[PDB]
Amino acid sequence: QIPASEQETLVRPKPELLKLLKSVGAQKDTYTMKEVLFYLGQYIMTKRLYDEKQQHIVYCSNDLLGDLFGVPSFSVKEHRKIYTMIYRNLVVV
Ligand SMILES: Cc1cccc(-c2nc(C(=O)O)c(-c3cccc(Cl)c3)n2-c2cc(Cl)ccc2C)c1
Repeated sequence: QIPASEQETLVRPKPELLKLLKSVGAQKDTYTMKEVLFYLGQYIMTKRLYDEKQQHIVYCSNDLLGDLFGVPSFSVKEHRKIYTMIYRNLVVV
């Protein structure tokens, strides 16, 4: 969906995103957009933030993810919206 070169962007997470990344096994200061996404996805799976019936819907209010994204819920299919929500929380290198 999102172009591969955008997927390959080297990025440095701001402290709060780094913190969520590191609670799901992350061990570095510098990441590609791809690695950020994997780890955020692992967070969502571990914490079971998805709707049982419609599993592409995520609920993230009163949660670190909520703090980062600025929305209470979203569909995981709207990639451009997710990328926009991610970009707020990092520095492109
Ligand atoms: C319910 C749940 C748990 C874990 C991952 C996902 C899930 N399913 C898909 C998908 O595309 O089908 C995606 C996805 C993949 C590539 C880019 C973007 Cl922006 C999102 N994700 C996904 C969603 C978020 Cl918010 C963060 C990371 C991933 C990997 C959904």
